[PDB]
Amino acid sequence: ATIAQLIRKPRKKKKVKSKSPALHYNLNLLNKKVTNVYSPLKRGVCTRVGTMTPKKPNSALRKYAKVRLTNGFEVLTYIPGEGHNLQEHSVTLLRGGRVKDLPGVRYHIVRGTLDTVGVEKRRQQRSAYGAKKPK
Amino acid sequence: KYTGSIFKRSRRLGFSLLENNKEFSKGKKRKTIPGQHGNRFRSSTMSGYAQQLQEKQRMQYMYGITDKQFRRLFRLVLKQRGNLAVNLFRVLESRLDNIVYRMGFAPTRRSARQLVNHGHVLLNDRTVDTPSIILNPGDKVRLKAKTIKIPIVKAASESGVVSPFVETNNKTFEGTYVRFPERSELPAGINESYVVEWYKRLVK
Amino acid sequence: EFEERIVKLKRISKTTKGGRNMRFSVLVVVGNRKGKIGYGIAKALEVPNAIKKAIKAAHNSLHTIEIHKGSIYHEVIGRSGASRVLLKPAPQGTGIIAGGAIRAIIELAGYSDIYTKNLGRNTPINMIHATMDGILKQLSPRRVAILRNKNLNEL
Amino acid sequence: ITTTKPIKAHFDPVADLLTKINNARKAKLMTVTTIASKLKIAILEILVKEGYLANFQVLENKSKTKRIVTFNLKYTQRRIPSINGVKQISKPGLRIYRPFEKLPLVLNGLGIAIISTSDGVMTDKVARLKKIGGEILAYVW
RNA sequence: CAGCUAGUUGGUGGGGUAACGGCCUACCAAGGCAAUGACGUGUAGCUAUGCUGAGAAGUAGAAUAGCCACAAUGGGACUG
RNA sequence: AUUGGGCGUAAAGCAAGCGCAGGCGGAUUGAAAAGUCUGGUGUUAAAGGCAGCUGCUUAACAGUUGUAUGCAUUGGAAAC
RNA sequence: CAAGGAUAGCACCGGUGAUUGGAGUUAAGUCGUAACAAGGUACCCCUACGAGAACGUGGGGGUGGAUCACC
RNA sequence: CUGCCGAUAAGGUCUUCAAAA
Ligand SMILES: [Mg+2]
Ligand SMILES: [Mg+2]
Ligand SMILES: [Mg+2]
Ligand SMILES: [Mg+2]
Ligand SMILES: [Mg+2]
Ligand SMILES: [Mg+2]
Ligand SMILES: [Mg+2]
Ligand SMILES: [Mg+2]
Ligand SMILES: [Mg+2]
Ligand SMILES: [Mg+2]
Ligand SMILES: [Mg+2]
Ligand SMILES: [Mg+2]
Ligand SMILES: [Mg+2]
Ligand SMILES: [Mg+2]
Ligand SMILES: [Mg+2]
Ligand SMILES: [Mg+2]
Ligand SMILES: [Mg+2]
Ligand SMILES: [Mg+2]
Ligand SMILES: [Mg+2]
Ligand SMILES: [Mg+2]
Ligand SMILES: [Mg+2]
Ligand SMILES: [Mg+2]
Ligand SMILES: [Mg+2]
Ligand SMILES: [Mg+2]
Repeated sequence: ATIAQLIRKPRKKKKVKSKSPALHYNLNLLNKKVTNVYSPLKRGVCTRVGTMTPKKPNSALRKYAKVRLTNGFEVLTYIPGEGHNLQEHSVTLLRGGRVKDLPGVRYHIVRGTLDTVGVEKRRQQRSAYGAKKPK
Repeated sequence: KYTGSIFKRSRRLGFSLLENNKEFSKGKKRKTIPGQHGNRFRSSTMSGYAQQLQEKQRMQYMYGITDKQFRRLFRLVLKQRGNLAVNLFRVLESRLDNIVYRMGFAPTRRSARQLVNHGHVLLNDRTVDTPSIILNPGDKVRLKAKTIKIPIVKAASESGVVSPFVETNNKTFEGTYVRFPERSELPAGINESYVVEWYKRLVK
Repeated sequence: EFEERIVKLKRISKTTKGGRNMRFSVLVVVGNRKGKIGYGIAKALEVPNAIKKAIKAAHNSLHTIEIHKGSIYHEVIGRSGASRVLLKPAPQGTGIIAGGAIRAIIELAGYSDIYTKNLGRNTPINMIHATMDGILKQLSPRRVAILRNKNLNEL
Repeated sequence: ITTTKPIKAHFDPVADLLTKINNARKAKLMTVTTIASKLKIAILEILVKEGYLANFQVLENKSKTKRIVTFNLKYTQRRIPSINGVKQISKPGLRIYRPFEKLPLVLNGLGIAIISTSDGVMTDKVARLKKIGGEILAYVW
């Protein structure tokens, strides 16, 4: 605009928001305060398994899950794989992501880590799904 | 740490290790890209990225280098004075294992690496244990001794076929070298200068 | 040896009473790598005929380019529509640091060392247009001598 | 020398002249007039020594209260000017003060930069020679 | 987040502090700061520097190094 | 988007005016020297940054010498 | 002199809450057909009232309106 | 010369390519 105008009211930068907000909240429990500390991936416990329908082009039945994380945020997380051992009550170790078919899902469950089983009958891209090398 | 199928990568690009031993072979005289999908159309018009990466592999497969080593050497040579297009060619050709094969004391380049790794070589006044030392023209890289009697010295002692940039001085095995290699001794297998700009994008 | 390199192959189409008339358009840059370069854009039902006509048009319009020590003498901004391309002198050794349409024009002209930046749009026609306007407005240090009544550029 | 028209000028003395030269170049006009100030006279004197304009004459009234400079541009035989583009540095508001180390070189010395350090307006080359810098009025190339 | 500040502003004599000082005291006054952002809220140890950027600068204040602050929480003092 | 963007039809000219503080501002002369420019001195801890070299089989790394930035003071320049 | 304790009323901030308001997102739900052509009553802006709903009408304002036309 | 005149389930192809003769 003009030098005089910018000296009075400087240039305020637009902000930046994350894509996986629920993974950066830590509850201390001893004081019951939530701080914003970034963490790559977080552990949670599922509450409700089921199916959802993709947006428009896609047509299928995708398995979602309502997992409550160590914090106090409830997020619907897609189970990336063919077949699950979730039994409404289980523990899962969520990661980042964003499935485009289901609106609202922005997290993925890391497969084959804790209570959740690996994805057997897979020889391609195993390192991501978690299957022991056939050897 | 290297590939065990040098024929496959040499046959695709088209250029061998400069004697065509891996291209002539004893069978089928194959000059097609390997795999079932070798005899197809859509041959030319590789994008600049495509041809640069294929060519970049050619340079770093001719000498047995890992790309990370390449980034290190490029970062070293890049900053100095100016258009250093005469230095990095000498630097890339200054590898100790490269000079020993060009010394004429090994049947193949990577076989020379094994002899280097096994300690059968001495530098000017010290020994060699790592096949990555950067040499400078003037060092009497005298050959070892306990290796002149091994059942493989025959082709090794036939160094009469040698490039002019190395004054091997056989028998006495003085093993010196000078007169840095011109582009003539670096044949058209890899002769280009826009790989520097490719690494300029990838390496600061 | 006027080499030629396709810089873009778009797929334009009009609509008729049922169906879509589809014709390919090519943007070829022809250059002798000594100071002569032209551009030609042509449309045809098939790629071969389009390429022939585009090269013919490009060869019909060849401009003259001056090089100083292999690089560009002075910084210049080429403007064409909403595309603005910045050209900068470079020391002998950097190489062509250009990319895309700008890189093709500079290589085909003869220039070696060159700093470039597309400050505007990413439409190939405007990038080539901007590069050529910037290169054509360049002033030699002898034309200004006739103008300034100096001593052949001498301080 | 007589005129018939009123002579006006802008309050900013560098860009006033800059508009006159650029408009005259753009409109193919040759002779223009404006009111005279010592800075504008000085920038025009170094300008005519470097050869961008042909003549530059400042005039005064018969009462000694007003002075107006009427300058003409140096066109070649084919009627294309010698000036190509003008751009001002020490804009109003933001005064440009540069030491010697950041003294600009316009088009690798092809153009001239006007710098009034301590002895009136002064060219970039002689500023480098004296190794002293200061106010930079405008870029002319 | 538009008023805030009553030892807050100043003088006097005295006391106290390694030292100057409303640091403290008795008296005399009503000032001081504030739209060029006081005050309030939220946040945070600061810096040399680390990563990034052609540059202007953006970003974190790893390690280590300077300064400050703290030693379960909140106060007081001895020795020196 | 200071360097480095825009506001007719794409986001963006307040419905218009009187207007204090702020920003900008005709020509000439004199002085001062606050900006501006320059010389000398002090300082800007060390490590890190960049250059050269040495030492580890070369490197990574370590050491080594060089390498600015700003502030204050003093002496001049007088074009804005 | 004074940490702390008890009593007392203001100030700021957070969580939760029966019930309720709208909002977004959703392959193939129901009632109309308001807008894009003169969209079949030209459209749009402000405003007041009214109606299942899009919206209708009154007042002012615009062409970012079609047709029309002139030798 | 101005009656009346409302609606139309979802997702979808089709350009393979100029290296050249
Ligand atoms: Mg029809
Ligand atoms: Mg007092
Ligand atoms: Mg940048
Ligand atoms: Mg630290
Ligand atoms: Mg720490
Ligand atoms: Mg914009
Ligand atoms: Mg608008
Ligand atoms: Mg208006
Ligand atoms: Mg308006
Ligand atoms: Mg007025
Ligand atoms: Mg005023
Ligand atoms: Mg004035
Ligand atoms: Mg230091
Ligand atoms: Mg070190
Ligand atoms: Mg219906
Ligand atoms: Mg309708
Ligand atoms: Mg109707
Ligand atoms: Mg209607
Ligand atoms: Mg009803
Ligand atoms: Mg009604
Ligand atoms: Mg109405
Ligand atoms: Mg109306
Ligand atoms: Mg009106
Ligand atoms: Mg009817």
